Amino acid sequence: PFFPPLYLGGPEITTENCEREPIHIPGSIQPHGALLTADGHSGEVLQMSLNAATFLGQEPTVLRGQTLAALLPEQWPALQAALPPGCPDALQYRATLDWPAAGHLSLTVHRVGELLILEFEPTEAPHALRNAMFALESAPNLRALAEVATQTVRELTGFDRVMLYKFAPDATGEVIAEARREGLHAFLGHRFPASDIPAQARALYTRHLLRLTADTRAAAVPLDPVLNPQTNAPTPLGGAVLRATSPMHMQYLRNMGVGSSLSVSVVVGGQLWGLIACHHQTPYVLPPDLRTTLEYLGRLLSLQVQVKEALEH
Amino acid sequence: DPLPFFPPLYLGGPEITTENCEREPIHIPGSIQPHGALLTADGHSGEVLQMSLNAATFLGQEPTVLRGQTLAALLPEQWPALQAALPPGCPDALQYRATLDWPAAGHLSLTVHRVGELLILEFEPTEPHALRNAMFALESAPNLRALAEVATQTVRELTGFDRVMLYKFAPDATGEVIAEARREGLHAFLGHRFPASDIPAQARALYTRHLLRLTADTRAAAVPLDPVLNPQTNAPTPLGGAVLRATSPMHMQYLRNMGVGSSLSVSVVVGGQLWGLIACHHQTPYVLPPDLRTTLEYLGRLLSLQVQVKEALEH
Ligand SMILES: *C/C=C1/C(=C/c2[nH]c(/C=C3[NH+]=C(/C=C4\NC(=O)C(C=C)=C4C)C(C)=C\3CCC(=O)O)c(CCC(=O)O)c2C)NC(=O)[C@H]1C
Ligand SMILES: *C/C=C1/C(=C/c2[nH]c(/C=C3[NH+]=C(/C=C4\NC(=O)C(C=C)=C4C)C(C)=C\3CCC(=O)O)c(CCC(=O)O)c2C)NC(=O)[C@H]1C
Repeated sequence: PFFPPLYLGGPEITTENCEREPIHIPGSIQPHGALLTADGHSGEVLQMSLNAATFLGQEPTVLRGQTLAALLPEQWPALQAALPPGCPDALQYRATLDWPAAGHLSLTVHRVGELLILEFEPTEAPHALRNAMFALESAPNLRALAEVATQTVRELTGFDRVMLYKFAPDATGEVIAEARREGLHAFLGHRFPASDIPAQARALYTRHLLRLTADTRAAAVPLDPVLNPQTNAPTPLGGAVLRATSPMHMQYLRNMGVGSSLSVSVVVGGQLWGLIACHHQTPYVLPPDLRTTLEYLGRLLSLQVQVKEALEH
Repeated sequence: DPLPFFPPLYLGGPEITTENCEREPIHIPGSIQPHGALLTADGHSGEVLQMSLNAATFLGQEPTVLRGQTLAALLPEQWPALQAALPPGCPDALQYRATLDWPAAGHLSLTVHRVGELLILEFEPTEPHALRNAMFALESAPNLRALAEVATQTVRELTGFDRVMLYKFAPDATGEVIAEARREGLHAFLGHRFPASDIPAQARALYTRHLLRLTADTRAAAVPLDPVLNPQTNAPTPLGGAVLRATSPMHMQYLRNMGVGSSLSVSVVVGGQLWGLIACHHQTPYVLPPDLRTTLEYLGRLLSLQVQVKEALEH
């Protein structure tokens, strides 16, 4: 099972109880964006991130009463249709708001039971994706496919180090390709134990396919209230990209000298086959539209991995 | 009975009838559709060899000036990028795309691929979260039918086509419409089946390799390449990879009988075989710009993956 989270007086995590940390319910978010939760029917804002005032430019209490209908007039009917009751928590709807306080915000929404989870992040506003897609497809074998994928992602993102990390049958890991800035250690061909990505994280990653930590030294921002009013229980934030990262993981990134990190799932036959893995030596918020490109690439790689593995077997 | 290609018409090949269908050489028509222009160039020197007859009017230069310059001089910013992206020996399926600002012609989309020692250059005029939203909706579709319906409706919304269908292949190459989204007033084709000679065998071979093809005007006359044969080989120029390549006169007559002015389609390739087609009809001529066509290419790949996934959930 899982331990209770800290804020419900659960035990603090060690290297003895890795598999029992409730990574999906930390009740907080990374501070480069803002999150609201809201009732599926009324559009009533139930929780907000204590930083919401910044991004939204709204007097704190104003929000926690108001309705999405009021708050987002053009958007609220779209949400209603895009995310019908009973849909999966994996389904997401996005829009760009030209919002008074902040030039442009990206809005990402999904639904968990009766709750809508809304994420706001700064945003903005060519052929590299089309060119990459054809390059992946003409790679003659799995090895070359791995090389093209990591190089392509590095070129699109500027990440110092981009790896393709593959999963063995006992969840043991291997770096099979890597493109990196001059003057980093080379991790190509190294293997890592099966606890370095624990059992509960490998399930979330079969389902939600992108996650990132934009700054491995930044403090999480609590949800207020922390518990969902509807349930008097923790909000599942597993589908949220601004979800706060486990403190056990941020400690590991700093021991490596990493300031920013991102990864995309490669899912084949309903199982987690590998990850496109990205390091950055300093903090780095990749904007939503560039993340989308890596989400597409994740699907394309999932297709090509199967194609390529079939022409060996 | 499978039979090897006839020589094309311009090399004295016989004209094509319901009797000799499977033997037309569709990949070497020696002409293109008139809404874009095409050049061929030597893959090492960049010497310009062939051009479509309409090239002067897209590129704003006399044919003889064009032919007198290398791509290094014509495309100084793109020539080195081309050479890196399309190395000798690469497959004919690999494409490189760029946008050019051309003086006379506005923004042109440039699409390049390599066939042996020949570079093929296609030029066409070019012009929010709909794709991302569609990707997630496709993945959340509960079964094959719902996937097919979401896919057809999405493509129709993105493109404005009169009719968008998911065409599915049977083992005998007979086909069937398993879903469609159509303009009000059109007669449904949902659930109709059609014989195996409605897409002959040399065309199914080609659609496993090149994944998107189109006819913007089913009454427009093709534009010849000049000269018609590749001067490197004194042989036909393979335009299998070229989306601007002219369409077989056989197939353009069928569309006119159907009252279609414009057609487009994307392959769904599963396990190395042609699983089906995302097919779009329009009653009048209709050019879909290159960047919108890219969205359909991406959806073709997504749908190939999701079809595998939905079918595996089915035994
Ligand atoms: C006792 C618990 C420990 C633990 C927990 C933990 N780890 C993750 C996630 C990841 N761990 C990864 C491991 C590696 N990263 C690398 O760069 C390399 C090799 C060069 C390895 C072997 C990776 C890649 C992830 C993915 C996450 C990401 O994209 O940033 C979590 C999950 C956190 C979450 O927010 O869901 C947890 C709880 N890691 C340990 O090493 C032990 C001590
Ligand atoms: C003896 C020659 C014939 C012939 C030739 C032919 N057909 C194609 C390609 C296609 N034919 C299609 C047939 C259909 N169109 C529809 O709308 C429906 C049903 C709703 C069917 C069954 C289709 C879909 C294609 C693919 C391309 C497209 O969608 O437009 C070719 C290939 C052309 C080329 O690659 O240049 C050829 C030569 N078809 C016949 O029926 C006989 C008379």
